[PDB]
Amino acid sequence: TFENMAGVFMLVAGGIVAGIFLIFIEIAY
Amino acid sequence: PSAFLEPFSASVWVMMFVMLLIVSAIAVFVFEYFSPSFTIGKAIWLLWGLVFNTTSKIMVSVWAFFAVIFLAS
Repeated sequence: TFENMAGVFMLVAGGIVAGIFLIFIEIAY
Repeated sequence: PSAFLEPFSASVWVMMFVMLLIVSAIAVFVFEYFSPSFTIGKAIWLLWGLVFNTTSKIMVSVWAFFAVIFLAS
């Protein structure tokens, strides 16, 4: 739509990606 | 008007409708990917139990932040 929706979508996507990556590296280590 | 649609809420309804679907699909995929049972029988149940009041549960718990952000929005 505009800046707000794109920003919140990017923020939540980045948070989810960071969480899953942290879990994956914790499991691998 | 209609129910649970654009007139009721989310006047845009062009980005969040697919956003929820894609994030739910990603969560379902990673629930089975981070298993060390039933994909739609357990991952979706956990998602719908966390939106409201092993390591797979811990990693799916991150999606509660997205759930509460969506509820606030």
